[PDB]
This record gives sequence, structure tokens and C-alpha cells, in this order.
Amino acid sequence: HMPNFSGNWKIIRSENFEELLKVLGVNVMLRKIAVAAASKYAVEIKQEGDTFYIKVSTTVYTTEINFKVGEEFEEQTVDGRPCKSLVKWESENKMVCEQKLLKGEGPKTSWTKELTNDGELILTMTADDVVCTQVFVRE
Repeated sequence: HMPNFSGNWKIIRSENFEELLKVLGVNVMLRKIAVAAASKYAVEIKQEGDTFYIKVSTTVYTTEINFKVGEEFEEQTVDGRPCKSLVKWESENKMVCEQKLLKGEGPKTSWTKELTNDGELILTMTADDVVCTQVFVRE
């Protein structure tokens, strides 16, 4: 197995996190405690070919998703609401994920993950017109 998305990642930048949560209707006090918890974002990925295991965690919370590119799966929005998700590739090293809520009305959300040439992992998370960008390095 050669060098791909696979590995353990630790966050180093986190731009527009608060603003994203606001759009997602999170009250001030929780946004701030959330911004605090985000400087300990760890991501572990196992990638085999087309197929992905991803663990995102902070000090007190973790979640795991499993998916194949091109095949619908379920997870939660950043705000916690369950959703149907679909991942597609965009270049050698970027995937994007459109999301439709299971139940109800809310902002259009989506995320991306990309591996840069300097070997950083870059996560984006979009709610409507607001885009949160997070940068990660190998652990």
C-alpha cells in the first residue's frame, strides 16, 4: 500500500468554524466552546482504493463513517442532524460530498477533503454561503 489519504492527521489551522456553526443555528456560548474543542481535531483515515474509513475526534467526542465513493451512505451534519451523503472525486486528490437532510428544512451543506502536494490534508465544510476551512498535517 502506497501513500494516499491514509494516515493520522492533527489540525493546524481552522478558519471560519464559528461562522459555520452560527449559520447552523448554534447559540453563541456553544459556538465558543466548540471553537475551543476544535483545536484538538484529529482525523484518522484508512483508504483502500475506492473505499474509506474516517474517524474524526476531539477530546470528548468521536465519530466514524464508512463509505464508497459513488454510493449513498448516512451520517450527520456538523450540527448533528442525520443526512444522506454522496461522495464523488474531483481530481486525483480531492473528494466532495453533497448532503440531503433525512428529515426537515435546513441550509444546504457539503464537505470536501483534499491532499495537497506539500502533503497536508485540507477539509472544507459548507453551509449555504459560508465555507469553513481546516488544515491538517501527518501526526
